[PDB]
Amino acid sequence: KNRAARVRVSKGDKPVTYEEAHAPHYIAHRKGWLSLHTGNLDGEDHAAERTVEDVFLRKFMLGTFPGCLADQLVLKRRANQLEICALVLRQLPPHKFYFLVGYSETLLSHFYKCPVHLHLQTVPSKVVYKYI
Amino acid sequence: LSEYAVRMSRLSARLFGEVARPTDSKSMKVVKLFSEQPLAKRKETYDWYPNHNTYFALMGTLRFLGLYRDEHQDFRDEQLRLKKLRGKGKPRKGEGKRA
Amino acid sequence: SRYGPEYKDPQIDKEYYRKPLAEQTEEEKYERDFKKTQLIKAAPATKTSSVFEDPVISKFTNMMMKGGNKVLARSLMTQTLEAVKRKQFAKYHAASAEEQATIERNPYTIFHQALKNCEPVIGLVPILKGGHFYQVPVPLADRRRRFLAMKWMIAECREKKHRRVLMPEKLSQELLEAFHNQGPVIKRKHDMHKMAEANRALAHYRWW
Amino acid sequence: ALWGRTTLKREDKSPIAPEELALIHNLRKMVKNDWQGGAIVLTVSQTGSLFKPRNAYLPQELLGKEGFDALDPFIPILVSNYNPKEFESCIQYYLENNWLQHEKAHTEEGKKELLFLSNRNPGQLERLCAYL
Amino acid sequence: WLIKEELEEMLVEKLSDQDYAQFIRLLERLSALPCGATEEDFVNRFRRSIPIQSKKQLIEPLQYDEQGMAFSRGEGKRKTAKAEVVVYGQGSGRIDVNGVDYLLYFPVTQDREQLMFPLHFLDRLGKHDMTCAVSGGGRSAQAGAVRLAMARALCSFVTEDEVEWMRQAGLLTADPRVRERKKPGQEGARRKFTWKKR
Amino acid sequence: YYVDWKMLRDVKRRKMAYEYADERLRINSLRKNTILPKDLQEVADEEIASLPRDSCPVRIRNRCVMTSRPRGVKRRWRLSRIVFRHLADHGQLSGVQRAMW
RNA sequence: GAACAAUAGUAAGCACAAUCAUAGCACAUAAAAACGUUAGGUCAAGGUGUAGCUUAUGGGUUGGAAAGAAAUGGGCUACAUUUUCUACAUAAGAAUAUCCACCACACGAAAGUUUUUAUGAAACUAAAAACCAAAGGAGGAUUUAGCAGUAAAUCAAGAA
Ligand SMILES: [Mg+2]
Ligand SMILES: [Mg+2]
Ligand SMILES: [Mg+2]
Ligand SMILES: [Mg+2]
Ligand SMILES: [Mg+2]
Ligand SMILES: [Mg+2]
Ligand SMILES: [Mg+2]
Ligand SMILES: [Mg+2]
Ligand SMILES: [Mg+2]
Ligand SMILES: [Mg+2]
Ligand SMILES: [Mg+2]
Ligand SMILES: [Mg+2]
Ligand SMILES: [Mg+2]
Ligand SMILES: [Mg+2]
Ligand SMILES: [Mg+2]
Ligand SMILES: [Mg+2]
Repeated sequence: KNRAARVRVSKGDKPVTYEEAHAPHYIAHRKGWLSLHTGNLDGEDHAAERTVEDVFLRKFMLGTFPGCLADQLVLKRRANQLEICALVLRQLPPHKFYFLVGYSETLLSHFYKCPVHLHLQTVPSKVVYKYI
Repeated sequence: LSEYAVRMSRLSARLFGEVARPTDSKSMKVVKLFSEQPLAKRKETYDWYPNHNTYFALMGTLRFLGLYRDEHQDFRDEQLRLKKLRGKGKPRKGEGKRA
Repeated sequence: SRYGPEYKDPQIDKEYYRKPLAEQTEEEKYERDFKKTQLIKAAPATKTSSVFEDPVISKFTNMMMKGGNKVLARSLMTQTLEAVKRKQFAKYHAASAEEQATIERNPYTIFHQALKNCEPVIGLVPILKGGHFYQVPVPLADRRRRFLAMKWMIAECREKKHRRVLMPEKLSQELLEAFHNQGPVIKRKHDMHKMAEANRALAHYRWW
Repeated sequence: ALWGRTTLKREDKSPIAPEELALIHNLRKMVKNDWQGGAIVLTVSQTGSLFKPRNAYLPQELLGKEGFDALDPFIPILVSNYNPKEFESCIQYYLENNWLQHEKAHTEEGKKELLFLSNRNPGQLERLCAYL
Repeated sequence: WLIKEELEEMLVEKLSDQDYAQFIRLLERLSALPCGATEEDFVNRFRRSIPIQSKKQLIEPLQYDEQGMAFSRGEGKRKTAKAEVVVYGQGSGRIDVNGVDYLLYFPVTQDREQLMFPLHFLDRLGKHDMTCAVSGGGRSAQAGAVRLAMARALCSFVTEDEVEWMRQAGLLTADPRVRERKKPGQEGARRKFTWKKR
Repeated sequence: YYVDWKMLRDVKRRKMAYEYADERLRINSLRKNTILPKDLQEVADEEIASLPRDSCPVRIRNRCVMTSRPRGVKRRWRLSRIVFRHLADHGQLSGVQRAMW
């Protein structure tokens, strides 16, 4: 049985995001790519760099906004700037959200030496595609 | 092959800036060596790794400044606390064997 | 099976399509063929509308072919037909008017007749009964028999020739010897027939 | 074969010129047109050649620079395929010897087919009528 | 008749196979009697019409070019080989493939016979003059390609009935058979690595 | 921390090998040449075999960058086969997808 | 816990199915394939529970890791004539274990010996020459694969 990136069937109560309900063989068919950048195209360079950068961003964001991250991150890279886009549960007061927006954007901008944008979309509770 | 052809060729090399005088197959390697970027100098090589020290250090500090939250390190901690409580800890250096 | 079961085999015969007006049931039949909006498999490269191609010669060609070489096997067949031809033209001019009326010079008819003579009547299948394997006389289908003939020809004229000797030579020899019934191939056919008489009692074990 | 390249080799494995051959060196002198009372009728070939491509039938290609330059003004006679009459005559000659043993070779059909498959080339036609 | 799916959509209700069967059988009983007007109208909700069934080909309009009369075009594709064939009705029999004679380009008898097939089939064997461009594949694949293309080109010159004949000889259909992809963990796209029982 | 001591070793190796690249090149120029006399080349030989042993490039290993796996690496992402699959199967590798054909 | 001329079963969900891919259909192939089964495989991908080491079961440097009594699996090349060599696309020329008195000698050398070359700080590694030309003459019991562009044979490219 393939197990990769799967959410197994429970007794039938389990809430499952649109993302988690689709096994890897559905990529580019039904669900799309959680990142976008030029690097993996035919004649292009520095794929490796962008991969590591990506991994660090998911980890970092997950730790910077504890408990409030709804679904996995979306990373768009365009002409030297990265727009991070996130689905966020409403947990914190908007004070904490703006504090973390600014803190993050500046921090990562100085880390990766490129302009970083952060776009928060706010959601009452984890959007539910299936079971439940 | 003629003398005319060889004079022409010599002129072609001298002009386009390739090797003028006749060389061995074995010696041309020298030119190759300076034409290129030596392997250990390519960014794909010396820059291969991310600096793991900077990532680990920076995110550690940012944890202590209470910005970043590391659940892995937290897990490690709580496990360890419960382990020293149960009585099996890490021996202070030098103590364990002989005692 | 890049063709669905929907696809019918093509009919290559030109004579069939050229002269329709005299047959009612067949007019109705190929009417139902095309008008059924019936799909047709694309006519294979081997088969042609050629007035010159004998499906038996082509089968034999194929059974001779090792690896992917049609070119080489079609060569050997062509050369063999030419060799039988010239062997009989040799036997014709050194003969007298009577034997010039008797002797066959068509290599095609010689091929066919030599196969008809070499095809077995009856055959043997092993049957397990009471923990023993008995060899039992079995009637054979037509196709099985033709196959046995061709395969026996080729097996012999591959196996038993001296390494100096070329294939079209040995094959033309055995074709002509099987034409007259004295070939080793025919001896094989008889060995089968005799093994089938020796066991005739066991013909009861066959349940079909 | 006189001015071409040679396959034969010394024990040194080093190839030898056609000049190096006594037979060729002397057979070259016979073509030089220095003499009276004689005529030299030559044929430039493919089928037996060396180092020439299979599709080259033309005199200067087969003879090369050495060949054509040392061959002097000569008469370039072209040999082509059977025309309709030549062809029909050859077929009739085969039928007279009853060398076409195929039942349907006496039809007009058989002639159209042999004409097409052989392109009424003599050697090709012989090959096609040999196994027929 | 409607499919079960359609009926199921018309009642806004799930159905069973035996259900659908029952109903259809009943409509059959109905139509097998004298049909009233309201009855005909009734059973005709449950009709659908299957769309056009004709397999007749689409004849290429014949073409007249630069004072030259009657040339037709066709394009075959077989197995990595593409072939474009232009045929002239006004010419004598010969065939030029990639600028050379067809006896030179197709040394093998079998391929020449393949090229011969459609002409010999229509008895056009002396009457037409063709130029070809064939690329890719091997020799036999190219012969096949030109075969198909030639066949498709000669449909302009012939009668509508002989077109049906060529189709029924399998002259006009592309050959779908193509190389299968090798599969990982096997050897040959079918051939398996040797299997050891013990 | 690099994930493993081995990785550490490798980092050092790449540093040293970067540092001495110029010396190594300049000397192996002499060494690889037929034109110069053999007497220069034997001295140059001892010269380059004098250099620290961890400065020579053949001693480098391309290792998985996250997981430190020594082989089963795909050069383009500098990733172990396992980690590569783990990222691609969550769709975090842009333009990578399972292959059907 | 079914019987359709129907007798107690409705059921959402997941699988199958359908769709998607292989650049048009179709077919094929690919992909997919739940719940579980084998305490199946992997603490040496990484991470980890429990238990262990801590001037060592940790971290470095230098050099070594041999080898073939024997048994065996999977491959490669063969044992030749549907062959071998050369030219060359598929019509050629020659060779052809036997000739004969005498050697010499066919197919097979991928193996070894010598000399070179590539890569490398390091040649033991790979490649090309020349020499050498052995076993092998189509294989016991028993066994593997393949349903069509498949098997078979031939060619090429890539990953590291
Ligand atoms: Mg195969
Ligand atoms: Mg570790
Ligand atoms: Mg290495
Ligand atoms: Mg249910
Ligand atoms: Mg599709
Ligand atoms: Mg399907
Ligand atoms: Mg599968
Ligand atoms: Mg499915
Ligand atoms: Mg176990
Ligand atoms: Mg184990
Ligand atoms: Mg561990
Ligand atoms: Mg072994
Ligand atoms: Mg294996
Ligand atoms: Mg030999
Ligand atoms: Mg060989
Ligand atoms: Mg060296």
